[PDB]
Amino acid sequence: ELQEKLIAVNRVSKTVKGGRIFSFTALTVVGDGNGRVGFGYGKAREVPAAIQKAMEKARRNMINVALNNGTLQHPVKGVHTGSRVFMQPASEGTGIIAGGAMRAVLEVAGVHNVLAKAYGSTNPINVVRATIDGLENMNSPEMVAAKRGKSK
Amino acid sequence: IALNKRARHEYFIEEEFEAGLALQGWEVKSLRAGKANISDSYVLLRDGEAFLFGANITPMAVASTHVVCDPTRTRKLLLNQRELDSLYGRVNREGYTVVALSLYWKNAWCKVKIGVAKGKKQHDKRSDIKEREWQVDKARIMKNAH
Amino acid sequence: SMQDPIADMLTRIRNGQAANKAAVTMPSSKLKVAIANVLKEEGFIEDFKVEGDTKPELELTLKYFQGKAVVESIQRVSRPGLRIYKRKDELPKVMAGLGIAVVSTSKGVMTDRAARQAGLGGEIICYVA
Amino acid sequence: MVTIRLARHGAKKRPFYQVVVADSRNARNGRFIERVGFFNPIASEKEEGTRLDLDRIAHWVGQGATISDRVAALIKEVNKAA
Amino acid sequence: ARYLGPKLKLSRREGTDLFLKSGVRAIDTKCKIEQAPGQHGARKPRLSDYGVQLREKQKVRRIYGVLERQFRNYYKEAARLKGNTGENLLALLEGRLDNVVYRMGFGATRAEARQLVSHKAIMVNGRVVNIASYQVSPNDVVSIREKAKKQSRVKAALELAEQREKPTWLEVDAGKMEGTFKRKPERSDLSADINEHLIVELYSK
Amino acid sequence: ATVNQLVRKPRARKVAKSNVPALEACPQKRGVCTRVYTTTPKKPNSALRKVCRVRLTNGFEVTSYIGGEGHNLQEHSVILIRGGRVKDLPGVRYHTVRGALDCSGVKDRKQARSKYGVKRPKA
RNA sequence: CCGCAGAAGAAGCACCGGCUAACUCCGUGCCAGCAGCCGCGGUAAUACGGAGGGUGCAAGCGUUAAUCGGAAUUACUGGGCGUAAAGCGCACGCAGGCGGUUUGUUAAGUCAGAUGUGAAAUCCCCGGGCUCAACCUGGGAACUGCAUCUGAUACUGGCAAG
RNA sequence: AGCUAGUAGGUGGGGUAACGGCUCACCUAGGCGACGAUCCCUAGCUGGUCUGAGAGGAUGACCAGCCACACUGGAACUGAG
Ligand SMILES: [Mg+2]
Ligand SMILES: [Mg+2]
Ligand SMILES: [Mg+2]
Ligand SMILES: [Mg+2]
Ligand SMILES: [Mg+2]
Ligand SMILES: [Mg+2]
Ligand SMILES: [Mg+2]
Ligand SMILES: [Mg+2]
Repeated sequence: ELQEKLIAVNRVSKTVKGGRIFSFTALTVVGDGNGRVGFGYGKAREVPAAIQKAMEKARRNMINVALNNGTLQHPVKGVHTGSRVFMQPASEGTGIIAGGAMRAVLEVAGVHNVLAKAYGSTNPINVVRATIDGLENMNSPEMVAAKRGKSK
Repeated sequence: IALNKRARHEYFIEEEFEAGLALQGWEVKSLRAGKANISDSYVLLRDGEAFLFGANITPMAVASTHVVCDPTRTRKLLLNQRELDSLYGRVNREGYTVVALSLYWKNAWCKVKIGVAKGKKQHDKRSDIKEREWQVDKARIMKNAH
Repeated sequence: SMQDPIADMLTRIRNGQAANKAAVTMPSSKLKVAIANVLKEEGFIEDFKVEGDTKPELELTLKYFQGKAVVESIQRVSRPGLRIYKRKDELPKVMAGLGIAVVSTSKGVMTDRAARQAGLGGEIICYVA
Repeated sequence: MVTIRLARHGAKKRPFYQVVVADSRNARNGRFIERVGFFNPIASEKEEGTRLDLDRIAHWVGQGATISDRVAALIKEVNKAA
Repeated sequence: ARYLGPKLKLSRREGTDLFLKSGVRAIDTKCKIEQAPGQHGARKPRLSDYGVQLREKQKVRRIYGVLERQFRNYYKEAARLKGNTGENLLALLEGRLDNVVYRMGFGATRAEARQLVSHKAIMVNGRVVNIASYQVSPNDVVSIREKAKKQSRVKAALELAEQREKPTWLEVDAGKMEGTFKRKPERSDLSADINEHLIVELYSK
Repeated sequence: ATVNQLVRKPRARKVAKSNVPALEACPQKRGVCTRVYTTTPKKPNSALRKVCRVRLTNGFEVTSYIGGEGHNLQEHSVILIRGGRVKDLPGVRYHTVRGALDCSGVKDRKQARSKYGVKRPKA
């Protein structure tokens, strides 16, 4: 029900005096399908501990979205460290087209139809953060109406 | 001089002598000129006084356009009785492995300048083995994806 | 130097929004007051007032529904270096109808929906959303 | 000379004829001026397959379009004016 | 080129209720069927992505008897048409004449229905056809010619037909070997044992 | 980046050389090997490699690697080159189609018969 | 199309360490050898050769040849110039590009309406016939273009005033 | 980075089925060119085709329209063409 899924796991090194301390880092996302998307990175000495810590971190700091019935109400562009993401409402289209490290996060967010493309360095963590920031910056028509004096 | 640059850069030669070898007319008449491929000849124990192994025959155009002359043909080293059992014992419990080094000529015989080289240890693969283990772990840990 | 008054006005508006300024003042002109009117029709700002006769000064007051600025994005389109003109029905709709692509048409200044309803076109001054 | 004739465009063993106004200096598959319609040889004689424009044919004949044997035969097959 | 060869191994490669052989000879989990227990039995490597989609495409293709190129042509036609690509694809797959015969019961298995269609044991609207790829339109009638009446082939198929449930769009009488196909199915009536949007994602890739 | 600069000099695309210039947009080329020999490889793959220098019909001499274990190739041989480069051999960017008028398949090879010329045996 | 004996007369290719769908054994032992990359192979190779077994397409499978895409890697939509490639050593200035505020007038750029035209063929949509298809064909739209006649004067611009 | 003087134009004749330096005699010394003149290399063009969501990139396989050619080159006649 919590719609949890990780994206990639990578191992790191410390290069200590006695050799190398091989640790592990994770990347997980959590959601339900009506917003409430969270992410977690997670570090540990072992892969299972790292992914558990990533899931626990994703459990908190969960930010909601103002999604339409199955997509966004407007195209959006998200920018981050070295990754740029473009989202288009893409009505019907019997599904998404997004690629790695991005299709996972929206299938977690629950939006079935969306045109998602990534320009720039394809760092999973950076593209996920860019997508989260773009979703946060996205605004709903009801919100903009109440802000601006709808009169529509 | 056919110095065998591999055996020169690794495990310097220590002992050698002079002797010919037996061969047929197909794989001959080009060693008189000098062309050959004797880089790191893998000479191992053979009942016939450690028959020459490893080194192939020169790729000179003496081919009958089917094969060069002999993709794999018997090559015999020459020793009356001095190094069969001793060579077996040295390979077993010393670390010295006899390999062919050069091809000197008495102007008639293509001499097998076999050299008894020391078995040198491999490079520390203790980083790439762990890299491969991490790669297979990454390939296996992709289970929780739907 | 001063190659575009509209771009300067947009930049001053954006800087005031960034700095949380209540009112921004500038020299005034007919095009500037027309853009101010077309923005106030959709209520992107509080109000614009032009004072003075020898040196006409226009001052615009920024709306604030909350801590976040009411206007988030504003971009000049028809810059002096490249003019933009679209057909009757080919005008752009920013954010699928959320925001206004200000357009000066044959009748005058109006928004994208007004231009589509009037069935004409012109130059796209700036996107605001 | 300007004349109305038939051009073949169908696939092998299944021909298809189009009736059209074309100058005789061109070829059968060559250029033309104005299309008049089609006459299917097999004709799939449950549905249509014979559609000519007698008004255009008459207009071009008035200007000097020489009627061809096949065009006259098709006209006699369908009707003089029906 | 209809697929031919082993079927139990083919089914156990995936592990599903795809369908079985018409005859039954101890069809159960005796010792090793699809999830073989005892000293071995690794069934699922659990591939990350696109693997389940490939498996779904393969199981769909082997159930319906269609080849990859024709299946992709059907997918392209479905995407070109309106509605949902998956349901349009399923509609074309069911409109394939062999599946119509199988679901009407004259085909004991889908392979047997294809064999009958090829051997001209089937006719549509009073006309023979020997193409298992023919698409049937709604409000039509498909009959069996008098030659196929005397087939223990067909007798066993019609006997086995009435052990299953019956569809929303087929009404068949065995007193004349004739079936009326009225409407086209939908995802609701179709078995919910596969996902269509994953297949859509795969060939849209 | 300025529009006036673009108008005064349009932004042009960078030419890209083909990895097999000696083919000149042709699937294969025919020549006879001027020499067939063996060449010492690079650092990690010290395994000996077999090459031949062959002068094609276009007047260019190129070096082509020989695949398989055991080669049915020599000098004065009418060969066929298909293209393809090996990163392990320096300055080698061609491959020989074994089984084209002067070459047989790999001896005692029962796999990749299509790729190595041998026909499928009866038994 | 109707009859005739019998399944009787008709399956191969590539791959199986990650990219990508597929695992075990035998032998060689940086040798022989595979490969697009990562990269393998120094006694235990799911990677080499063979064998067994699995996977992907199938009367077609793989290699190679050329274009685009992914390459936002010539980027106008849609890049950057302090340290990764990138601000001329500095200044003047012509052609050139752009241009402060207000009024009137021109209809040039721009916008609207209408006409002719954009050959046919081909893409597409609605249908039809070849056992459905491939293929052919009817109608329609489109071919965003071009020129002409009349209006719009907000903006850029020609002219006259500040 | 300059080219061209039958080359830019005019005055009259001839010539062309018709306009015109197409040509002749004279006069005027201009004409083209930084929006690329002149010169070098390459190239049949278009409807279209492929690849692309798009703008774009490649190309002119089949078919259709047009152009040019018929061993290389030059010239004319017949014929309405
Ligand atoms: Mg692209
Ligand atoms: Mg590009
Ligand atoms: Mg850059
Ligand atoms: Mg620098
Ligand atoms: Mg400086
Ligand atoms: Mg300098
Ligand atoms: Mg004259
Ligand atoms: Mg040419």
